[PDB]
Amino acid sequence: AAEHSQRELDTVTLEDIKEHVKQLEKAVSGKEPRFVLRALRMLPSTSRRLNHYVLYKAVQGFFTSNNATRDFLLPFLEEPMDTEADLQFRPRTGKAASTPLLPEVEAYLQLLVVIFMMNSKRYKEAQKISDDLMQKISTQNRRALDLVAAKCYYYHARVYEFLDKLDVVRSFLHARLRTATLRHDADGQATLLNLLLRNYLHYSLYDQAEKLVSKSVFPEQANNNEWARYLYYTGRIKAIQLEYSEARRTMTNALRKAPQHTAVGFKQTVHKLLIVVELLLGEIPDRLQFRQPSLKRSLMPYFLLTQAVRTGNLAKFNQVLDQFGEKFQADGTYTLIIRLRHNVIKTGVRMISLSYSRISLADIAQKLQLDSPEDAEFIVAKAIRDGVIEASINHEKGYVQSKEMIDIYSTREPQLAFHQRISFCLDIHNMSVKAMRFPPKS
Amino acid sequence: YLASLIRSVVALHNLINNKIANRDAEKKEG
Amino acid sequence: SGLRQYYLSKIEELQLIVNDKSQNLRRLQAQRNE
Amino acid sequence: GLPKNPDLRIAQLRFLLSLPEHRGDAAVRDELMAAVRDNNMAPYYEALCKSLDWQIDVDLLNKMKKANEDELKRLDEELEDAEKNLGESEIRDAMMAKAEYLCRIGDKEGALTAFRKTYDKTVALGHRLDIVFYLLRIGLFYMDNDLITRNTEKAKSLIEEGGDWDRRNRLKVYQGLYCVAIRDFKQAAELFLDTVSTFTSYELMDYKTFVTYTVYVSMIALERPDLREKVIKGAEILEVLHSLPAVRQYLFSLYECRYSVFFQSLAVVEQEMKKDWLFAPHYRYYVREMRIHAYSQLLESYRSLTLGYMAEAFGVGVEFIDQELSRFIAAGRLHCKIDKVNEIVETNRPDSKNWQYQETIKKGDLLLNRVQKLSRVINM
Amino acid sequence: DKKFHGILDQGEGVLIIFDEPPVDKTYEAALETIQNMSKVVDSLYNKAKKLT
Amino acid sequence: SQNRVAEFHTELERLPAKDIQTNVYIKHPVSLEQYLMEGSYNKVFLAKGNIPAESYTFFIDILLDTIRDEIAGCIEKAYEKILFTEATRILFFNTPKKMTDYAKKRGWVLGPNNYYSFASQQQKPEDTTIPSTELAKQVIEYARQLEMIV
Amino acid sequence: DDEFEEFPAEDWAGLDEDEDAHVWEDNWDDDNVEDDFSNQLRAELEKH
Repeated sequence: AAEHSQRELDTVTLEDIKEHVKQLEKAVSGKEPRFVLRALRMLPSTSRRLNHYVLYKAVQGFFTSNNATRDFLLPFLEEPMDTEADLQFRPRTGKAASTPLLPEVEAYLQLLVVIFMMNSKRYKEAQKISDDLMQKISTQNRRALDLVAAKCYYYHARVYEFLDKLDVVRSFLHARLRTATLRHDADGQATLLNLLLRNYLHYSLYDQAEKLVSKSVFPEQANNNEWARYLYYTGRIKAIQLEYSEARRTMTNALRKAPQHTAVGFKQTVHKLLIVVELLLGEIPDRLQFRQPSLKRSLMPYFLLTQAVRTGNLAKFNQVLDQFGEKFQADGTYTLIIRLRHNVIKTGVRMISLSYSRISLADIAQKLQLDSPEDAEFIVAKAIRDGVIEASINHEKGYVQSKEMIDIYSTREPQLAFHQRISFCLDIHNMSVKAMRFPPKS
Repeated sequence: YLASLIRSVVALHNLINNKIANRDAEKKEG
Repeated sequence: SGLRQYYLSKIEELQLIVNDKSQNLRRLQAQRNE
Repeated sequence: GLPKNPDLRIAQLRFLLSLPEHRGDAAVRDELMAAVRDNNMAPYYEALCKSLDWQIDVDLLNKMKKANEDELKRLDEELEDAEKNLGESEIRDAMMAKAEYLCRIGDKEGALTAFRKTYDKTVALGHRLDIVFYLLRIGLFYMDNDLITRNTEKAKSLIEEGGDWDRRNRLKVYQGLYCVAIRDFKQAAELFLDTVSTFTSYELMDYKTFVTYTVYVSMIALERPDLREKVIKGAEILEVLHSLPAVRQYLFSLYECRYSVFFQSLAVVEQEMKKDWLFAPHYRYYVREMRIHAYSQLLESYRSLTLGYMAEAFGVGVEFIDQELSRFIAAGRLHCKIDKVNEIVETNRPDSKNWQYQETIKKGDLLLNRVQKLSRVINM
Repeated sequence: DKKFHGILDQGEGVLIIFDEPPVDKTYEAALETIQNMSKVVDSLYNKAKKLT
Repeated sequence: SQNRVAEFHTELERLPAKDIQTNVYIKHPVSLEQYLMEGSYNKVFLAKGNIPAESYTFFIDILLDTIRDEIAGCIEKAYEKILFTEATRILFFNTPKKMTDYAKKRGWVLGPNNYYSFASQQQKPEDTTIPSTELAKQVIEYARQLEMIV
Repeated sequence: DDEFEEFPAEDWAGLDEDEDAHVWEDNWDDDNVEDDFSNQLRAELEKH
């Protein structure tokens, strides 16, 4: 009974694909490369709803000319099971059928096929088709073709990562990134930089990742998703190194820029890293994020870790670490947690500084459960130099005195903040006025 | 700054309206 | 075959610039007509 | 003006028994057993034994099930007689009686289904609201949060469609009790104050208990001016409090800044709230918030203060006040800093201009984030 | 009760008396406008669904 | 020892997890780094005695010199007018005069005995000149963007 | 949409039922285990 529903679903999917290729052709004809992004938008939904009949009919109807790619593609696809009501979907008519299809359209269809092959647990042929597509893209040179090649790069890297051959694709990615940078392609630059950072971080080549980040300038006109990926990876690098403040800033920006509804796993990962880096810095993460339905069960070990850090107790911390030791390793924060396990006292010193305007070193030792006040003095001096606490020590009497709070308003800082925001708003208005189209003269 | 924010929101509103109009016109012509 | 890639690169850059300029000019012309 | 069904004192007694301290309360056990004996609650007795690991007095339960079956068959026969000939009215009353007895015996699901069928047949708005109130009271008795929320929304929709203001005020009291349950003390105090002069829901609690609850919620939700104009200067509240020396002392200690007496009153109120079933979940949050409120009230009129003076005012030691102030300043509640070398409590209340600038930065950053996201999404 | 604008300095046995413009009435209006325009941007978000 | 904690952790990340918690040769640098972060400099100053292999002895000395320098920097940035129960006691100098050469090397005023003001004032920059040309330029840019045809 | 397939969603192997699921406000200080402020005040009065 569901066969008829599947067939009508396939027909509507074919209509959607035809609309997509029409949009690509319109983009190429009108010299408006950004149009192809409209078709590329529905890539996840189309991948979800793809089927054998859909792919076979699409390729047959869209590869009348240049049948070499049909020869390379069809064998991977499965023949329809004795189809008798075939309508012989023929989108290209007469002159259109005779003429060779466009490079962007061929790339899009190849991309659909590789995505389907990947979704199915058959990665070898996915890699083969991907390599063929990449050869085609390298041979060609166009703008809309580059826009499609961005997603092609993403899925090529994905299939190789599934294969566990991420290292070999590194040189391929570097070469393509160089070509894109020479050709001034922001989308390709962003996608390739994100994929390269992922490659490095997979094998823990943090020095290489840092060098590439320092020497490459991320495109400003990049999609919010690419910005989120880049911010997350840079924050990961800075957190693995000792740049906790910058890591927290960048990763808050990444979580802010991530899509609101989807990207649940990315949100969980960024949230865990943010919790750990905040604990290292000595603050206390907000508790609202610990009860969201999506991020509820995942962050429980980190909830317990925050509990122990706040009520600093090495017994509880070690218990939590021993219990959830393996999950920290799986999620990629065990080393940072190990650092926290020894810099825990920083949080206590921060709370003491926040509460007390002037306290004795003996009292600080008593509150921090330390040994003789010499250790407390050394810890406080370390914190002051690190900038965690704005206080000055005075041993001629033997107390730590917190610095005064300066009147920020009388300073020029509000002027700078407001100027930044004014410039941002003016740029937004200018670009929103330039985005307008008046089409009747077409 | 508040005035500039108001200006930006108005510009966005105009862009959304223009895009709606163009999309509707293209659909009707098609 | 000789100095063809150089010419093609310069032409492609100029074509991108010209397309952008033409789009902007069409918007400006619409506003002027209004 | 409504039936005492389900009897919420039963829920109170069950909670008292569930509490580890009073699980051996012979008197409470006798009172609960007497109530269940009189009302013939076989499902509730079964559930209570299952939950408390109590021996089943099968001798009583036998006759009790006998009576329950007798009454149920009577009700079914009367319903059948009604539907045979009588048109409406009598049949609705029959279903109401059946469901009421089922609730009185304790069958949650049977009672809920009976009330749903009765509501489906009923068309009078008053009777519909009565059914919704019965369901809301069952949800309160069994702390069924989803049922409570759904029935509250249904009652609100009915009142919007049109209904008596008496039922409106009753719904206000019900909403207030639910708000106290889910720790929305601001709305609880608002509704209780609005209904202090229009209280007709004696089905849920006594008027003295209602005024005590209103006082408790008000002193945590209302600033000093509102507490002055509404609670302390409230004629009805004062009239009722005239018979409650403890609650009057608790309120007036805070109002008049007699802090030792206020701390004593909060100490007794903590035990009262912990024993009370509605407040028991939030019996520490309320105490902590009241302590923070008292400290902030004392500090609101002092640039500098001495820990010895604070300890004398609160009738405590210096170390206790030091711990409390440190904890609350760290949590960010009290605006002050503690100087220990010289025991001073210098106040650090923020400047309005600077607080406004920070708030503007934060809110404008959120708005600009959203505007940038919209601008980006417009083209992609 | 805000009868007079002043603060007590215990220990030193002093009473400080000052005059304060506690509020600007421009920052508050700006904040309210920011909230209202946040609502407007939410409505624009809803309206942009037609573009998709 | 060279004080490249960033590179230290970058390299520590490469090695497997079990080896950083098992191998006695990899566990000495980790312990020293952890103590340095904690600020318990005394622990390391007494733990110099224990060495997994004599090769580490060379680098322990440079680590101690660097830790002395870090203590000096922490004292300079923090604190105000010396003390810390005499500089020698906290700098772990056996002889009273051993710190004089390093005090001379650093820009320390050498006031009363074991009393070196750190001038944490940093000149206390209070002069303000109302930067006016730049603010005028910024407002003129605002006007240009408001008026120009986009 | 740009579903982040690279980052996997957390596995639902265990997926234990909610302990209490109370929805009031959470808040950090609730985690603290105090000692019956009434008893605290009694001890303070006793020790003066």
